[PDB]
Amino acid sequence: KKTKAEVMKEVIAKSKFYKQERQKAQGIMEDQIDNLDDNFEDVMSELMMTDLDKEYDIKVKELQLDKRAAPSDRTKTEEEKNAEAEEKKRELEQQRLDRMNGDALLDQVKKLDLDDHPKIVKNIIKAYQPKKEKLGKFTAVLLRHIIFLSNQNYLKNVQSFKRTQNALISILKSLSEKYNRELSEECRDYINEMQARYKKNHFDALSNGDLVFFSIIGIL
Amino acid sequence: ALPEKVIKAYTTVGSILKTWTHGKLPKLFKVIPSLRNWQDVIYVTNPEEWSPHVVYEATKLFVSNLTAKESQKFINLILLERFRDNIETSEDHSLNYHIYRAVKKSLYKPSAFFKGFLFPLVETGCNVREATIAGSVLAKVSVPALHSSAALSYLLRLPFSPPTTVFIKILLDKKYALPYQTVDDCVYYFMRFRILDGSNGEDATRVLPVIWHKAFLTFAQRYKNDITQDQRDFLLETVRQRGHKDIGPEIRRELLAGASR
RNA sequence: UUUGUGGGUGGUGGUGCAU
Repeated sequence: KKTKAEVMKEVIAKSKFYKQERQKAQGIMEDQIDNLDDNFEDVMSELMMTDLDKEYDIKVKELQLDKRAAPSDRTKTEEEKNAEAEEKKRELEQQRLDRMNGDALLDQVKKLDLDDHPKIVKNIIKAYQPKKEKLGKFTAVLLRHIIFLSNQNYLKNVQSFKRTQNALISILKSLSEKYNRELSEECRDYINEMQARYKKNHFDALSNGDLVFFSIIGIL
Repeated sequence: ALPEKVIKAYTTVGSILKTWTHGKLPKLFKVIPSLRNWQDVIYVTNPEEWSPHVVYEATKLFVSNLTAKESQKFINLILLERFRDNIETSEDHSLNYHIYRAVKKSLYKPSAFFKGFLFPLVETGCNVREATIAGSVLAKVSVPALHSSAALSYLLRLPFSPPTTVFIKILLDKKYALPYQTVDDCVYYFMRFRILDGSNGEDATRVLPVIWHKAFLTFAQRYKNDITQDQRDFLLETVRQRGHKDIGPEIRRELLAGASR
């Protein structure tokens, strides 16, 4: 009887909602069919026609004249950021263990300049660019040109060869940890090109540039 | 003394959009934005007794279709009456989220929100509950930054009230652009707040609670680059004569270690 | 108002208890 009662209650509910919504539907449609057009025509036969807003307009003009921004969220505690970073290092450790177990355009611009400051020219080019696809394509032809110059000369000494190459390599690091797929397909078809060159001639296409290609990929 | 057909039709569509809480809208009400005489129309419909979904769809209609000053008069009358109506009808002072949505559409329409609702509310003195409500709406939804900083400048020019300082806390934490003329307005507010060691004042000496303290913290926090250096050491004097217990020295560090334009 | 590029996320929270 209790279960039947609850069901009777729901029946009463559905009945009430259906009948009332029907009534509202009938009335709304009736007015919408007659009194609607009536009211529209007759009210149209009729008619119907500052410090705050002044300050609003004035300060909007002011805003257009002088927008200014500098984002700054709440600073972070020493132990807070340090432990978050230590934990991020732990997460990296875990991911590593789990993984362990289971061109001519660039050439023309840069050689038109000068290598010993084309480090700076390229960094600037990248700065301008970083202020997606621009970045990726330039990074690819950058690694190409790195191989190129390192296979072009070994005249400079520890003072001007090492510094250029190592600052470039730091740029390589950061661009790698941001974009990688362009680098990946670059180096994949790079293996293709160098294996085809080996098959053409085994030793007449291998050099310090391809050796340092091995080196940079192995540390990247 | 209007025609009886307008009278009957608009009061009966008023009862129709009283009995409405679900469904669709009339041919009359969707040709109302095809006309001009909305004040007379809705004053014969007697708007202030409808349903939350009904005020929802009326606001959706007028914000989607109409323009600035019509939105001003409509939003002032209708939304102020319905906003006060909903809050003081709810015993724990809660607003229906469909009327909150009406407020959201009022923000979304460009010159509809400050001309219609918020500023006559500041004149008519809402309670701190309604102040916090409209502040949460202003947090979630965003108008053009020009209009938002305009609301900032005019509320800092208008006198102090607890809704005034709660709203200005909401804007300064909403983190839009602060022009140097606007920081003229804001530090003018602040020099009518501080102590004038010859003509003192009620706004210059009265009691100023902790939400205003959070507002002072976010002002000197985000906006230290637009306060000119006279405004900087004036904020120094302000915070030293009216400091706080744990917010104040944070304001002082932000204030001195801020460089500006 | 939207788009090309970076990004905020728990409380229109329940909640005892003492004033």
